[PDB]
Amino acid sequence: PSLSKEAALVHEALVARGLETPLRPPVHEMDNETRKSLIAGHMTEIMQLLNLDLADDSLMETPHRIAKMYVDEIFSGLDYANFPKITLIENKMKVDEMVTVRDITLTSTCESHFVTIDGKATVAYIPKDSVIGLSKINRIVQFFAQRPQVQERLTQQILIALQTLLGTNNVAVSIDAVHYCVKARGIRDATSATTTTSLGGLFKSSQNTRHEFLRAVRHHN
Amino acid sequence: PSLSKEAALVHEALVARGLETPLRPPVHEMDNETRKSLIAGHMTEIMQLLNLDLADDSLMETPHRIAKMYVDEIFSGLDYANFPKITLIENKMKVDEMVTVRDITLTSTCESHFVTIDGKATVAYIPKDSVIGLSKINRIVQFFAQRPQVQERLTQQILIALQTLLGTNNVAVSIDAVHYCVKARGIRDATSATTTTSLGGLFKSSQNTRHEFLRAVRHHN
Amino acid sequence: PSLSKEAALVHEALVARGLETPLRPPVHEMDNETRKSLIAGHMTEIMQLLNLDLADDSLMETPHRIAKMYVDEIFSGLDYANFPKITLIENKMKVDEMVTVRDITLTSTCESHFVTIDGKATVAYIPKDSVIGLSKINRIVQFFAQRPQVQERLTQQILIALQTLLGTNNVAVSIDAVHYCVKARGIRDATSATTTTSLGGLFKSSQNTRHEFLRAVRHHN
Amino acid sequence: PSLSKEAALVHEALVARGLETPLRPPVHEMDNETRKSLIAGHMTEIMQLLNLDLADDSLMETPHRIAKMYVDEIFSGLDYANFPKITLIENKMKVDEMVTVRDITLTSTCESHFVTIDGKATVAYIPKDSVIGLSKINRIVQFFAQRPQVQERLTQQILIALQTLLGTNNVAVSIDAVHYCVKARGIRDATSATTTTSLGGLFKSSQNTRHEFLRAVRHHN
Amino acid sequence: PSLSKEAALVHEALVARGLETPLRPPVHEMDNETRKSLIAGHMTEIMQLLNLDLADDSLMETPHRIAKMYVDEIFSGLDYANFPKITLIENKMKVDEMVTVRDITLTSTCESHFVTIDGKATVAYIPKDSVIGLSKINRIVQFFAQRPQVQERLTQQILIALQTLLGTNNVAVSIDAVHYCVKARGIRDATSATTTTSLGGLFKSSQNTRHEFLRAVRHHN
Amino acid sequence: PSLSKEAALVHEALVARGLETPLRPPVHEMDNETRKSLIAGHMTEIMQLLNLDLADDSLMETPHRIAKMYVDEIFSGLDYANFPKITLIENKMKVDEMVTVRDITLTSTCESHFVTIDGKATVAYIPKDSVIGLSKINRIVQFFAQRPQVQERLTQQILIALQTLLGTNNVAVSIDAVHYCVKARGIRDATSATTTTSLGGLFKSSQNTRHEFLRAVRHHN
Amino acid sequence: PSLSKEAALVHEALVARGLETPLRPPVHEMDNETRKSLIAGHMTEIMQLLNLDLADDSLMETPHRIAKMYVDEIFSGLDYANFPKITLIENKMKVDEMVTVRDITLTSTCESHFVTIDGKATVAYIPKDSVIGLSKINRIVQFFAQRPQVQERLTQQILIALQTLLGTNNVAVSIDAVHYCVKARGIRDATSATTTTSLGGLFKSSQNTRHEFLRAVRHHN
Amino acid sequence: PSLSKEAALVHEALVARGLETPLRPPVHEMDNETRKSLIAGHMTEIMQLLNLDLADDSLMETPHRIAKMYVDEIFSGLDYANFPKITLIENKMKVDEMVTVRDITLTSTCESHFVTIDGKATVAYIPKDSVIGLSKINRIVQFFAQRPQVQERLTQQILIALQTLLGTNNVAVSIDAVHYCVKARGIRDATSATTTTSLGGLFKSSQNTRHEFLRAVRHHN
Ligand SMILES: Nc1nc2c(ncn2[C@@H]2O[C@H](COP(=O)(O)OP(=O)(O)OP(=O)(O)O)[C@@H](O)[C@H]2O)c(=O)[nH]1
Ligand SMILES: Nc1nc2c(ncn2[C@@H]2O[C@H](COP(=O)(O)OP(=O)(O)OP(=O)(O)O)[C@@H](O)[C@H]2O)c(=O)[nH]1
Ligand SMILES: Nc1nc2c(ncn2[C@@H]2O[C@H](COP(=O)(O)OP(=O)(O)OP(=O)(O)O)[C@@H](O)[C@H]2O)c(=O)[nH]1
Ligand SMILES: Nc1nc2c(ncn2[C@@H]2O[C@H](COP(=O)(O)OP(=O)(O)OP(=O)(O)O)[C@@H](O)[C@H]2O)c(=O)[nH]1
Ligand SMILES: Nc1nc2c(ncn2[C@@H]2O[C@H](COP(=O)(O)OP(=O)(O)OP(=O)(O)O)[C@@H](O)[C@H]2O)c(=O)[nH]1
Ligand SMILES: Nc1nc2c(ncn2[C@@H]2O[C@H](COP(=O)(O)OP(=O)(O)OP(=O)(O)O)[C@@H](O)[C@H]2O)c(=O)[nH]1
Ligand SMILES: Nc1nc2c(ncn2[C@@H]2O[C@H](COP(=O)(O)OP(=O)(O)OP(=O)(O)O)[C@@H](O)[C@H]2O)c(=O)[nH]1
Ligand SMILES: Nc1nc2c(ncn2[C@@H]2O[C@H](COP(=O)(O)OP(=O)(O)OP(=O)(O)O)[C@@H](O)[C@H]2O)c(=O)[nH]1
Repeated sequence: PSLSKEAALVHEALVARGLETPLRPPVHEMDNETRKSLIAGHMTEIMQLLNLDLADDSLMETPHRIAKMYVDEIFSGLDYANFPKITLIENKMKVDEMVTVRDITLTSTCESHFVTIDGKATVAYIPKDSVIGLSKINRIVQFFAQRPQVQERLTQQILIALQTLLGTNNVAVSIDAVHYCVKARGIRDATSATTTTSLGGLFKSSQNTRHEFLRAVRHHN
Repeated sequence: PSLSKEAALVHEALVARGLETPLRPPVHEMDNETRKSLIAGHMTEIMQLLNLDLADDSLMETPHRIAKMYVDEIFSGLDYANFPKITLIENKMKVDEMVTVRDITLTSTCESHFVTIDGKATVAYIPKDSVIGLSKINRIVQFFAQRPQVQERLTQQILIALQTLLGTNNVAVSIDAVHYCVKARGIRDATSATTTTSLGGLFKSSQNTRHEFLRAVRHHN
Repeated sequence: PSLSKEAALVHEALVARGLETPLRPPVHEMDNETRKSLIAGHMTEIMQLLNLDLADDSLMETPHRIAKMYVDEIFSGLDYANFPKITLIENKMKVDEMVTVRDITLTSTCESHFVTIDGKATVAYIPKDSVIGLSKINRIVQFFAQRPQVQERLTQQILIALQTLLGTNNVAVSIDAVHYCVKARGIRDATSATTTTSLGGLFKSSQNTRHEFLRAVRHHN
Repeated sequence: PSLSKEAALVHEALVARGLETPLRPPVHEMDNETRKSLIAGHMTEIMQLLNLDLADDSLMETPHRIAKMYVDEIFSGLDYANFPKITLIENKMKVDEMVTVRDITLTSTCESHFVTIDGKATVAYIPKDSVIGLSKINRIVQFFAQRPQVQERLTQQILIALQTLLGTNNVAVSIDAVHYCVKARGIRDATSATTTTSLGGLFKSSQNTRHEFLRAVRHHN
Repeated sequence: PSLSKEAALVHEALVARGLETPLRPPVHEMDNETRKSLIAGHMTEIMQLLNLDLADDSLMETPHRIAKMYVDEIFSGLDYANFPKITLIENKMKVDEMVTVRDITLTSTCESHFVTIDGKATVAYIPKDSVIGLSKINRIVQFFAQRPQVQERLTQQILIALQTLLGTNNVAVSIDAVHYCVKARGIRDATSATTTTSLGGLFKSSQNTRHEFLRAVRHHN
Repeated sequence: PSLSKEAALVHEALVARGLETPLRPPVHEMDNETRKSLIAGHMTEIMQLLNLDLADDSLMETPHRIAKMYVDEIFSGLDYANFPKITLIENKMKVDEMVTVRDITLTSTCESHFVTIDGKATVAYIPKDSVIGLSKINRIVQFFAQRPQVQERLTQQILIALQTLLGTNNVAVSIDAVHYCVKARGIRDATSATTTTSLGGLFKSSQNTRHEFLRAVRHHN
Repeated sequence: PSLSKEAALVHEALVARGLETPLRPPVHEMDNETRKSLIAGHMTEIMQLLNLDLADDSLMETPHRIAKMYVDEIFSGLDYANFPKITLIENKMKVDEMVTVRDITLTSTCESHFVTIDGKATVAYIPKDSVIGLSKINRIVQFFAQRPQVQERLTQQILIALQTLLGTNNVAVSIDAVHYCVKARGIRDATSATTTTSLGGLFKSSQNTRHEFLRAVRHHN
Repeated sequence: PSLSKEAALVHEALVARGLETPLRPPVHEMDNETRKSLIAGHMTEIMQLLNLDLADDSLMETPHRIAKMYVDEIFSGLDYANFPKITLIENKMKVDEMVTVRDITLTSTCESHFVTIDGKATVAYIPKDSVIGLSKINRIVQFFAQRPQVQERLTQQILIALQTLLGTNNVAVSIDAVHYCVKARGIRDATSATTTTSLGGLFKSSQNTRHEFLRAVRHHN
């Protein structure tokens, strides 16, 4: 009937470190539909200001599609009600070596221009008492990515979230991404990409562990 | 003091073919600055509906950046004042074989979701009386690309525009593109790409010519 | 309050050609939850027959996960209530060249062993009166794929469905896939893959069009 | 007339470490044929709940094929009667440098969804008194792989089994795998892969050794 | 009404280190058009000295094109009026790990022959109190690149400029490039490329930090 | 004591077809040295106009280098005194199948901006009475490339030149190139390339021969 | 006690077609050892003319090594006593489709400069009454390759020899090679390669057969 | 009127280290033309000993071509009058990090068999007081390469020459090459290549510097 234990813990953990995405507390419990109608209205206006003919079949539904996309899709991560269900199992295997999930599909939106960020994450962790379900790592990366973002902040949030859930600081996150506000606009750099890393526990502390992780990052197909 | 001879011709040709992007005639000669301020206003409202903290340094200038992007950047192609300066030379070389410009960078926006379209175009033409300046082919592709688009329409527009400018129907246009409204959202298909082609003159009529062009399309790096 | 016009038409079209997947009409309007509890019960038994310790945290929820996966996920295409919302726009562009969507992600299950089929589809069509929304092609391929399948049948169903929706026989479908019941079991062939094609209208009729499509099939990344 | 010396030793070692796959002791010495018939029965029921027409030629033998697959194929590793015949030779060569077998085909099933796990293992060991037959390394990996698994556990099992058989703790195991329960369903991440490692003896203790092994891991074709 | 605080600061810092490109102070505030007409005249003479027929439509506008290129394009970085607008945000994320922007498109001209330098830059920095906008790193690299250059000096300039702007010495710059004065002329080495690096702060001091950066350098596509 | 028979014939043939690069007849038999001194002076002026400090060691010799480059280097192809020594052998082998030389290095300069053109040529011909020395094909391509060029013209010149020298119209020339005036400036398209072809004799006439050649063109490494 | 039946027939066929490599009949039956001593002496003189210190251990044996190489190695194909032993089997399989041996290692020496030619041959034939041993095709290519060659001639020679041996004109030979007299000297083109083909029977006559062969040529690894 | 200051110093340095290629001092100041005529004669004899028909147009000029090649081409590095003109600039940039020129085209001849050596050199140095012109590094590599060589010696020679010229011991040279006397003859190993390195100053002394260099060696295209 509310946020899960994990959603709450992770959110609290992020607020405490001052890492939460700039979001304002629920000012009014207004149904999403009203938000979507409102947003669509604004988009109708913007399109009119761009002199686009909204009468055309190809543009007619765009304001509603954009509203739905903002509220229901690309920024779904802002609502913790969409936080992934987390499942863990006892580390009976007694695994004390890192588990790495590489090339995680990452789709995000840069907050400076509200434009596509296309990337891939690599997450590693040394299991302590529990082993997390592999897909949950993918879902967590994707939860934070479905928000207007700053890559540097995104990498931190995923790290903190995982540390919190796994009960260990021994987590490492790395994200490699192409920002379309850099690529298809402005400086229009067709080839560059940005890499950001957030190292936890031994990944930070131990150069041995650190470089094992870093060496593993970016392995072509 | 107005649109170039070329911009006027191309625009006319497109209107004649019913190919123009759904744009409404200049209802009011209002300076771009007011449109940008009004659009920025709407974006501000939208971000507030999304509960984003516009007081944050990273989000504070977003509404302005987006308004500037829509009006001055990604949709610059909607304004024929931005049409490329066309330069040609006499076909003294008597070239009667196609000239092909492959892998032309193409950055566009889909009009259904106002999301990134990342593509590459391949354009070929058989010189009649004139040889067009190479970069002009790239600029024309980019001119029509910088608009809310439907890839199928975009391909048509580039073909007509080039036929008009080159004074020959023997032009062929092929665009291969990734639609982020397909890739990073909805069906979320991380691998697909869409190919559209517009064949004219001999490229449509002559199977020999047609397949020479088609075979040439898509040559890895 | 029922199936959409398109879902109905497509289903009727498939039944008429005898191409429907072997599915029995709704014998009882029993809620999915009962089906899932029933299926989970069966899976509990099977696991017990395999002497697996369902008391272990890692196996405890498997019967429920499998039930959910069968009913709600991997065979969701069996229920036309899950048929994609189809959107089309007038072919005002007057496009009379084929539109190809290549490398469509295809995830299916072979009906002989209920094992993973991992593939990619390539769909082409010559627009007649309408142009279909690009993602709808991806969603249609995926609707039929989320069913116990025989690749040869799958390719036919997608073809017929598209022809029906697009109002044209000029459609071509090609699927390239790896069957894990061939790869990870039995003959254990680690390298082979199967290609199946269903050519419609001109794709069948015209060798010119046919080979243009076939030549386009399979383009590495 | 029973399990080999090796199968017995390895099984004991695994039980000792609490590493055995959740399997219950032989409650009844019932012939595989009855289990297969009962499992096939349950699959029949499931397919009927999914409304599949079992009268169809393609679906008619499915319940039998699945029962045979579970009992005799994909889970064959659960029965130590299937343990590989181990052959070793005297380390007369006095090899005191690691021997590495890379890219070992690995086909497994995740126990959470009973779906395909497609992977590759890399195994290294420093010969003490004996040199193991190369193919035995592959067969052992495949022995534990043919079971409902948790990749983290699987890696542990292979390490212990090999240490036991080789009489040395100096063994290292690394598995890279694609989980179809992640890729073709749920989060549906088409690009990620999971890497797990189990380091023993010098591979754990000696950083020089450890990194020699880690550097060697993942060498494209 | 003059240079930005940033442009001034960067220019001062470069002059202080004796790193500025050999440029003479504004001897006369003469309008660029005069320079372009003067340069165009010199180019006209040169072409005449080469016996090129400036009457030809293809050559006629060359003197004016080269003039425009030197003054307005390829050497635009010589004028700090063209320095990029820098944006930074508070490092609230508390990022204390390097941020790397790789494969930055770099287009320069060698000062020895005024011929094309085609290259790519990799820049990394450890955020201190502020996080710079990603595109700014790209624009800065390009600002200094659009000048007659010596690759060794160019790397130094970008390093110092970034250190100045970021307020940290923890910055690293690496550039890999092809010099057409080497490739398409003289020794005509079609295969060589040159790599230069400029390490600051921890990138120079800490071998751990240094090699992390160096390892990251050059990652194919 | 003058131009070779071949140099004369080729030059004549090109003038006849109106294919010669826009060059004016020797107005004065002035030694290259004074042309170099004058060009150097104009360059010194240009650099001064750009405010470059010619006192610097790195810039001091630039004017001389650029003068030496224009006169003695990059445009050496304008002087038929540099035409390659042609050697042929009797086609005693009776070869009546095309001989193709692919991936011929081609370094040229666009005449619109006097910038680098980096490309590769593919030449094929059907030997009639004589077989040409293989390197001569490379030298001829390079002869015409070392000139201010228009790619479309360059291809034409190599075709006529070779036909003349081989005494057969059965020659085909294809050039693929990157124009730095398009890549590193203006539209700044980092990915495009231009392909031009000049087909003679059977390569023009016979579609069989034509497509054998065209298929052959562009074979990666 | 002399040349094999095949060596004789092949040599005869080549002489008839005027395809033999310029070799003079055995003027004197002088033992190879004397030729080597004479050749060695000439090389000793040459090296002295080059002022090389033959006293040095690294140069002392060179004259002998070069003599041995010319006589016994690189030009062994000049002596038909080195012709490969040919083995054929009855075409009981009734194969009437081409058999293609691709990527045959080919090492030759150009006769213009006596410098390395590195290439690969592709041979196809339609079996008539016999099927030749696969390795014999490779040995034949190498027989003719081990001679001072002209690639165009070499291709002809292999074709004729094979037709003779196989008793069919339906043979096709293609050779792709890098000539070091072009690459490491003179024009010094580091990227070009030459392709020659010799098509017989149906490969020449039938465009269907001809293009099946040509399409097959050059398949990367 | 004699050898340059650099040619002298370099030659001296090599003699001091006993690294010069086995060359005898100018016994007689005889014009190259006579050497070529003498060498040509010896080659004529050799070819006659091989029974080659020098009357043939393809072989007639070979003796002259080989003479010209030995004297004027492939062994030009033996004469210091061909030493490259060296240009350096003041290290005003204060670069104290290595500058690396990778993939330098290297064409040599092995002295054991006077056969092609195809390789690539990688040179790095830490600038002390001067920065050398980039192309000079390539010209130096090629100066020493154009001699009858021993790869191990060649690598040493380039290292010493560069240290001499740059006035620093901090130079590193690495060469990767294919010897045709190994590949196309004798053992006929078609896949092997040899790698030699010469490390000076810090490249030898500092493992940090040494491994930064080694890691940089061999970067595919
Ligand atoms: N550090 C960081 N910067 C980002 C990110 N997304 C966008 N940016 C940058 O934030 C900045 C926005 O700068 P402004 O100068 O305010 O807007 P702009 O003028 O449109 O920027 P330009 O792209 O350089 O044209 C740009 O430099 C963007 O590239 C991100 O995730 N992290
Ligand atoms: N033909 C065509 N369709 C496009 C293009 N860009 C976007 N579309 C499609 O236009 C359609 C929008 O359909 P709607 O159903 O109206 O919106 P939606 O529900 O968000 O669509 P889904 O992406 O399928 O979730 C989608 O199928 C888009 O993929 C384009 O360039 N051409
Ligand atoms: N044509 C076709 N065959 C399929 C498909 N999926 C699975 N199969 C095959 O259908 C057959 C099942 O054959 P059976 O012989 O009944 O079962 P099986 O003995 O387990 O088959 P083996 O895999 O050969 O061990 C196999 O040959 C499967 O490879 C599909 O989509 N199309
Ligand atoms: N650690 C680990 N987890 C696995 C493995 N195979 C599957 N899993 C995960 O175990 C978990 C099952 O979680 P549940 O939440 O119980 O099932 P689910 O809701 O279908 O999970 P989703 O895939 O996230 O939709 C998933 O996160 C799987 O990806 C494995 O080998 N190791
Ligand atoms: N260190 C360095 N050298 C450069 C750069 N750009 C060009 N050069 C070199 O500066 C030198 C110019 O030398 P000069 O001998 O004065 O001119 P040049 O005779 O045309 O030189 P060659 O190219 O060797 O023919 C060459 O060695 C160029 O390769 C650069 O960025 N850095
Ligand atoms: N057609 C053909 N020509 C070859 C072959 N091997 C070498 N050649 C060429 O035969 C010619 C020898 O020409 P010459 O002009 O007599 O000697 P050269 O001056 O040293 O030739 P350049 O390499 O152009 O410097 C060159 O053009 C070689 O590239 C071959 O197999 N076939
Ligand atoms: N056809 C052809 N055009 C060329 C070639 N080299 C350069 N060009 C083009 O010739 C034209 C010069 O056009 P102008 O408009 O006169 O000069 P510009 O404004 O600097 O051109 P932009 O490059 O578009 O900025 C450009 O479009 C160049 O890309 C060539 O070989 N062939
Ligand atoms: N170290 C070194 N050896 C070389 C080089 N070039 C050639 N060689 C070798 O020097 C040796 C010549 O050996 P010999 O035994 O005198 O002549 P050979 O019998 O023809 O040698 P084989 O190639 O083994 O048939 C060979 O082993 C060559 O491979 C080089 O650059 N460095």
